[PDB]
Amino acid sequence: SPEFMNKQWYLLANQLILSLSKYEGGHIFEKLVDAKKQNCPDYYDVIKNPMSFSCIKTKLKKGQYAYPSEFVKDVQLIFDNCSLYNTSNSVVAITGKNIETYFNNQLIVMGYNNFILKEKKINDMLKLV
Ligand SMILES: Cc1[nH]c(-c2cccc(N)c2)c2c1C(=O)CCCC2
Repeated sequence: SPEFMNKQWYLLANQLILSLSKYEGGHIFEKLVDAKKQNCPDYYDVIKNPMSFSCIKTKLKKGQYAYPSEFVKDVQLIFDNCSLYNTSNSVVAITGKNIETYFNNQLIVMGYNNFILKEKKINDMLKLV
């Protein structure tokens, strides 16, 4: 059931974004960076597509993800901004790498990746039909 499936992976995404918020070090990605208060004034000169857990929660609450991959793309964007801005040996970069690993392993345990595969196959059915 295509609508039933949409409900399923929305529930998985909500559970996963919550697990990230509570994983060790998750708080530094919960909200968009306040550049002046965190002593990083150049942050938005470098990061032109900012993203945080709270942004993703808002898009989930508003039904703004159409496909399972779009949620993963937004979470991955957090980790890419983290590794771009912070040097590889910094606490923040290490923390971001650790949470990234967790997220990708949750995609496996929760079976979220199966929904991304079904999303691609449906897109191929439609392209034939
Ligand atoms: C995504 C990110 N979060 C936080 C942060 C936020 C709240 C408290 C603390 N302690 C750190 C940072 C960050 C960066 O990569 C840019 C450098 C600033 C640090």
